[PDB]
Amino acid sequence: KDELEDFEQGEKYLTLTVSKNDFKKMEVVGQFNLGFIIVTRKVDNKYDLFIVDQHASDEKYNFETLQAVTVFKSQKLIIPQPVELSELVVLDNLPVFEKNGFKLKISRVKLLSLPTSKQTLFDLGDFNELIHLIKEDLRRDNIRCSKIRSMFAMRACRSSIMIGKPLNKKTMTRVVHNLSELDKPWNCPHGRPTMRHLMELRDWSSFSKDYEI
Amino acid sequence: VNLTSIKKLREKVDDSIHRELTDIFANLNYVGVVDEERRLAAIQHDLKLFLIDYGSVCYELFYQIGLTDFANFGKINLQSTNVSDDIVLYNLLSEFDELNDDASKEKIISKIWDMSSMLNEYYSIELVNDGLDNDLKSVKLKSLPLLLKGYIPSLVKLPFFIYRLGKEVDWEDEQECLDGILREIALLYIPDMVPKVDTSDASLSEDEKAQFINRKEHISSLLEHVLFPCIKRRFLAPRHILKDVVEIANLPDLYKVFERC
Ligand SMILES: [Zn+2]
Ligand SMILES: [Zn+2]
Repeated sequence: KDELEDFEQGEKYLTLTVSKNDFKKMEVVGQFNLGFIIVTRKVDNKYDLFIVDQHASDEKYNFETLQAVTVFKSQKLIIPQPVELSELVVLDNLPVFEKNGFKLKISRVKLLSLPTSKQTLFDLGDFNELIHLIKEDLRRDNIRCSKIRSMFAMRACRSSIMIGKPLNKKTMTRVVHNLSELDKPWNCPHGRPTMRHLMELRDWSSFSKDYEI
Repeated sequence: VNLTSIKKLREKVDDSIHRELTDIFANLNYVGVVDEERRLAAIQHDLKLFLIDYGSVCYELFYQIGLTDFANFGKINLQSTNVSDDIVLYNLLSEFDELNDDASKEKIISKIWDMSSMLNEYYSIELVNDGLDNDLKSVKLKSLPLLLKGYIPSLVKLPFFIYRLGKEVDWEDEQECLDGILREIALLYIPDMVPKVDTSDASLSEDEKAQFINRKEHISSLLEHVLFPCIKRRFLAPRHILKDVVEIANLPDLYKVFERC
């Protein structure tokens, strides 16, 4: 349990040391143990090495892409169902319901479509969960009910770069730079770290005999 | 080689060999270049990630190759049909403002030139004279030793090579002279220091960018395809190099933070 402080200080360091732009300026050193991307970051006079998990970082990107763009498939209801709220202005302002497979007809709410999957059941408790999830929220357009969120987390995990997969500079570069598009992408959807600071390259007086007279 | 001197230098290398550090290079798994300026490369050995100073390693590597192939080197023929591309020693020494007189540059070229028969025979460092024999200002470098197949060293450090051959080599002592030349060849052979250039700076020219990118690529390719495979196959690590190899990460520690989904 007490070992988790070393994990916390790593994510704490990242929030301060790494900005959205910092990722766009990172350079790929190479692949380490077929599972990590070693990167350099020199800005401004500061120079650091970071270690990136090829799977978790690729996954955090694919996941956040699914969360923002995907329109979930719905079941067109045979007889529409009404609902009472108060909270009524949250539904009558957001097309986050349409993205989550909730097609509506605008106190007086009308449910036209409910989301559907061949591996799970959807109900009104999921519609109300999404109604309360907006209350928490920050950007609200990428908000998803836990059932959908979990399915996207699996889609991302299955489609993302596997650990043990040899990668070329081009792919590794895209994986790291893609992180500049996300907000504080320190963890994958399952809570695993995407990256960590390795070391600062401050004072290394390397061999120079060849330029000395 | 018939020489008593080369054997003393080979024994001196044998006495400095670090068994454990040699095993690290023998089984290296090349990761990549970290700094082209400071010349840091990253390698994996078993469960560890190391930061290596390849300036220091290539120095000992080329020194060791020089020691092994002494008097039996192939040649890098430096001359083309373009006479204007010739390497004039006087022209190289002109990079040194402290050699403020023709005579001081001529002093260095004179020693080098009188020793041209052995520089050619033993080292494959061939010097020619285009005009009259006594014209030091027309002394030219026609060939250099070919230490590694697939490798042609950068000639940016040629001024230093000539200046140090003319001023640092102790021509008077057979052993010190021989060691000194092999050291100069090894120093010239180390891949260049490539200073960092800011690709985000709109203030810097378009032509200076793709040129840094080309130098950055040329070294990454050189280290990966020519140098590290040679290092991995024959490098004997002297103990004075332990300061140049540094452990930066270990898989057991990394696998306590980075975990499966
Ligand atoms: Zn995963
Ligand atoms: Zn995950």
